[PDB]
Amino acid sequence: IEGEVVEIQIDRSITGGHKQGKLTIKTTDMETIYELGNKMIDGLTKEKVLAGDVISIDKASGKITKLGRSFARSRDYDAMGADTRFVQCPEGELQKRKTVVHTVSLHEIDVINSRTQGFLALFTGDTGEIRSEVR
Amino acid sequence: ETPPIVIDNGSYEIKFGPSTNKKPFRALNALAKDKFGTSYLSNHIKNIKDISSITFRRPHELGQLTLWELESCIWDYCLFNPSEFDGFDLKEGKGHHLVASESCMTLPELSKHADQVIFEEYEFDSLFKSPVAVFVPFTSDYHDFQLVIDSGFNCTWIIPVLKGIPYYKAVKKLDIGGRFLTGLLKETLSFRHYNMMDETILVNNIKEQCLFVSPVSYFDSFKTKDKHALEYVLPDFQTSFLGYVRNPRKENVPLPEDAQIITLTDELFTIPETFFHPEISQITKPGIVEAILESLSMLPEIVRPLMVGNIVCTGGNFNLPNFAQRLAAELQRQLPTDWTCHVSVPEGDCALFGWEVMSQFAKTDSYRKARVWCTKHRFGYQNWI
Amino acid sequence: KLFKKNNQVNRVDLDFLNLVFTLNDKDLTSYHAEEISKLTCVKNFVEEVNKLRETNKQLQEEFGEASFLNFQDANQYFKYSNKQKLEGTVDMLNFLKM
Amino acid sequence: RKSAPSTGGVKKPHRYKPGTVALREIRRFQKSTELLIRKLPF
Amino acid sequence: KALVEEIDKKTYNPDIYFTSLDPQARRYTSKTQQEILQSDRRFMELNTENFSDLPNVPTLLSDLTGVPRDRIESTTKKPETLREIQLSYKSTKLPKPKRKNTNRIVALKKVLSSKRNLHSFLDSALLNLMDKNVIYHNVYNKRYFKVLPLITTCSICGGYDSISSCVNCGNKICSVSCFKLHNETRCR
Amino acid sequence: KETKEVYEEVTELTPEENPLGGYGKTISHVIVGLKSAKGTKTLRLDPTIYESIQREKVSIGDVIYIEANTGAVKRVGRSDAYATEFDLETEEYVPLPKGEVHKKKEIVQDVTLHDLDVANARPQGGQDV
Ligand SMILES: Nc1ncnc2c1ncn2[C@@H]1O[C@H](COP(=O)(O)OP(=O)(O)O)[C@@H](O)[C@H]1O
Ligand code: BEF
Ligand SMILES: [Mg+2]
Ligand SMILES: [Zn+2]
Ligand SMILES: [Zn+2]
Repeated sequence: IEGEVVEIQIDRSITGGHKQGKLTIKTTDMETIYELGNKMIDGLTKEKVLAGDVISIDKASGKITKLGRSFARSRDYDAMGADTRFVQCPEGELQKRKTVVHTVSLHEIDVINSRTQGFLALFTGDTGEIRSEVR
Repeated sequence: ETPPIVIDNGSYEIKFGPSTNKKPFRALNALAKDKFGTSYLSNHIKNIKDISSITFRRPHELGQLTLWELESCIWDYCLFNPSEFDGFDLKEGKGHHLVASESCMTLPELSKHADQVIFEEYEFDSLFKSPVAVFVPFTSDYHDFQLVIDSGFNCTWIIPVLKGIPYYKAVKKLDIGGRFLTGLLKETLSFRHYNMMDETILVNNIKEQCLFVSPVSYFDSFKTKDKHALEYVLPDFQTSFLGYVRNPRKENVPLPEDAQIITLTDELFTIPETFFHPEISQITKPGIVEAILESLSMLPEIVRPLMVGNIVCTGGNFNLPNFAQRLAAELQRQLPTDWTCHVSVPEGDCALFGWEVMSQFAKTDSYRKARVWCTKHRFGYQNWI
Repeated sequence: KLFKKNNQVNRVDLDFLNLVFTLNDKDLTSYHAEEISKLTCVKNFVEEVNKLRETNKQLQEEFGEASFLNFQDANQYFKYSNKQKLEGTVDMLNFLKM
Repeated sequence: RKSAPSTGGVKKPHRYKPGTVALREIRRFQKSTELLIRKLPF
Repeated sequence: KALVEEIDKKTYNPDIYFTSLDPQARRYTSKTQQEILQSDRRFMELNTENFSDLPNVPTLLSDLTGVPRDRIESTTKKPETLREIQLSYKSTKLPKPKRKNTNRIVALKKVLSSKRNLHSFLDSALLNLMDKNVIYHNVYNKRYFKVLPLITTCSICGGYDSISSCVNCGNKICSVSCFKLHNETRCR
Repeated sequence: KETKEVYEEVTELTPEENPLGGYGKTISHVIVGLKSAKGTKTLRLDPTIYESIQREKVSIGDVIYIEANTGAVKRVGRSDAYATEFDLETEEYVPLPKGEVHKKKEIVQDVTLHDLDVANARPQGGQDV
C-alpha cells in the first residue's frame, strides 16, 4: 500500500487501550484514512519520518519505503534543494498487489545458506569450500 | 376413546388429526385480511390470486397468543369440518382426550384462562399440556437427562432437563427465531432493489424454498455467493402473486415471468449468521451459543457435561438445509476437551417429529398420571422444578 | 521464508536423543549415573508404570473406556474426574519411561 | 360456533401513484425551464 | 536513522508526535444508548414481514416495550398482551379462580418473572451476561474504541472484494464507483 | 525413528509467591490455557516455561505450540481468531490449527554418520563465548 500521507499519528499507552493512531493518506484520485497496528508505531518511530511523504507499506513485510515526499501541490514544494528526485506523482488507487520477480543464481542461495550471514561472505569472497550436502 | 386428537398449537400452523395416522395434516393459523374486499378462513389463503394488498393480524405476538376469537374460529372450523380434513371428525368431545402444546413462558393468568376455555367450550374429560421440551424425555424406557433447544416461531428457548423433568432455574431464551429471517431478508431485498409494499408471503416462501443456513461462517458464504448464486424471480404483482426458484446451473424455468429477474448473490447469508454474530446485523443479541454457555455455567458442574452429551432440536427453524453440521462444528468449539459432546439432533423436520413424539406419548403410561388447581399440579410446572 | 518453512515438519532434535554429547561434558560424574540408570529403570518405576496400568484398568471398570458415560456415569461426576486423570497420567508415565 | 360477526364489510386497497410517475420521469428525464414571474407585472 | 537529532529543549515528546491528522472532528479512539435503541428498533423491524406495516411498526413497538414513540423515532430512524387477551374473548372465556392466587403464583413469579421482559432477560441480575456478551463477541470492546468502528459489505454495487471505510461516514465501501458514490452521497 | 507429543489459540496465562529464602521473587506455579480446534484445555507449568514464552514475545491472545520434550516454544504468529484487530497490521494471520490440544506424531529421519560427527564436533548455542 502506497500513497501520499499528510501527518503521522503516534500516541502513548493509556488506560483505554494500547495506543491511538489514524493515518490519513492522500493520492491523485481518492484519499482515505487507516489505523495503526501496535508494532507500526515502533516501525514509524524507528526513523524520523517527515509529515507529508510518499511512503509504501507491504503488510506482508511492514517495510516503509520512503521513496519521496508528497507531490500534491508543488507550490510549497518547489525549493526542496534537490532531494527526493522530483518526488513522485501519486498513482491514485492504493490497494495493489504486484508480484516481484527476483533473479538469483545457485551460488548466491548456497552461500546464503552456508553461514549465519552469507550475504557478507558473498560480498567478500570468504565462502571457504562450501559443503556438498547443502548443494 | 383412549386415542386423543394430536393438537399442536403452533403460531404458524396448528397440527391436528387422530392418534393413529402416520401423516399429520396441515392448517395455517392466520387470517388473510385482503384489502380487495374479501376475507379468508384458516385454509382459504393458498387459493387467492392477489397478494399486493393484504394486512394480517396474527393471533400470536411477540409476547403470547392474543386474538382468541381467531383461534376459536379456527378451532371450530378445523374440528367440525370433516370434508376439508379427511378422517378428522369430532362433534363435542365429552369423552375424547386432548393434548395441547404451548410455550413455557405462559403466564399463570393465560394458563388458567386457556385451560378453562378448553374445559368449558370443548368439555374434554382429560387433557395435558406442557412445553415442547417436556416431550423429549418421553421419546425406565422414557429418558431422564437431555438438553433441548426450542427454536420457536416467536422465541428460541434453551431447556435443561434432568430426571425427565425440566430445570427451569437455568432456562434461557433468545428471541431470534422465525419472524426474523424474513425481516432482514425483506429489508435487504428492499435496499438492493425497488420498494415493495403490502406483502407478507413472498419473503417467507423465499426463505422456505431458496435459502439455507451459512455453510460454516460469513466468509464462505460471502465469497461463494457468486458461484452459488440463484436468481429468484420476484412475481410481479400486476399479473402474478407467487414466485419460483432459479439457479444459474440448474434452471427450473428460464422464461421471464413478467420479467424482473432478481440476482440474489449477496444477502444470502445474513440471518443464518445472526445466530452467533448479530453484530454484523447491528443488533446486540447474544446468540444461541452464548445463551447455551451461560445456561451451562449456571448449571452445576456435576450436571454440565451430561446435558451437552445429548443435544436435540425442536421447531421448524431446522427445516432449511445446512443446519446440523454448522451447529455441530460450533458445539465442537467452546466446550473444552475435558467434556465431549455428541450430536443427536432430529433430521430436519421437527413439528412432525414432535407430533410423532406426542403420538408415542399418548400410548404410554406417562399420559395417565398427570391428566385431569388444574393449572397448578398437572398443567403447572412448579411441581417439575 | 521459502526455505525455513519445513522446519515445522521435518526437524529432528539430535539433542533430544543425546547426540550432542560433546557439549555436555563439564557437569557430570558416574556414581549417580549407573545407580540411577538402573534404579529408576527397574525399582523406581515398577511402582509407577504398574500403578498407572492399574489406573487403566480402573478406567475400564469406571466406564468401558468412556462408553457408558451418558447411561452409567450420568449421575456421578467424581468418577468422571477420576477418568480424566487416569489415562492422561498413564500416557505421561509412558513418556517418563521413554 | 364459527364467526357470527364481521364477515367482511369494508376493505380498500390504495396508497401511492401520483408521485411514482413524477419520480420516474425525473430520474429518466432531467428538469429545466424553471418558474418565471408573471408576464403582465413585468 | 540519521545521526545527530536537534532538540529545541521544548516539546521533548519522544513517543507523541502528531497534530491531529484526524479528518474526523470527533475522538474516534477515546472520549452507547443509541446503539441499543437502534438495535431494538431494527429488531422490531426484523420482526415485521411487511413494508406497508413499517409506518405502523413504531406504534406497535411503543405499545409493547412501553417507551414513548416520539423520542425513539426522533433519536432512531407482557401486561398489554394480557390486556388484549382479556378483551379478545369476553364472550367465551370465564376467568374463575381455583385457589390459584395463593398456591403457585409466588414461586412462579420468582422463577419465570425474575426478569420482567426480554431486555431484562438478556441483562439478568442473577449472573453476568453483558460482560459475557463482550467476552463471547470477540469483535469490539466498549467505550474506548481503538479501531474506529465500522460496518458491512458494499451497500450499492454488491461487491465483495477490496473493502474499506470512508473517512467521515464510516460506511463500508469496496472496489470503485460504489466505493465513490457511497462516499460522495454519504459524506457527513 | 522417534515419536513426539506436542501441545497446540491461548486462552489465558497466570503465574502463581514467597520464595521462603534469600531469592528476590518468583512464582510457585504458572497456569495457562490453549484453545486449538478440537476443544481447549488449561495447562499448569513451571515459571521456566513462562520465562521462555516471555522471551518468545507472544501476545496473551495468540496461537502457541509448546514442545513437551524440552519446553522449547516459538511464536506461531497472530492467530486467525483475532483477525482485523486494527485497520492495518503486519503479523501473519496464521489460521488456527485443526487438531487436539495435544498431538502425537511419528517422525522418521534418515541421516549419515558424517552428519553425526560433524554435529558433535561443531559447537552450538546462543550468546555464550
Ligand atoms: N423454512 C423455515 N426456515 C426457518 N425457520 C422456520 C421455517 N419454517 C418454520 N420455521 C421456524 O420454526 C419455528 C417453529 O416454532 P413452534 O414450534 O411453532 O413454536 P411454538 O412451539 O412456541 O408454537 C417457527 O417459529 C419458525 O421460527
Ligand atoms: F410456529 Be411454527 F412454524 F411451528
Ligand atoms: Mg411446535
Ligand atoms: Zn457498492
Ligand atoms: Zn464518509
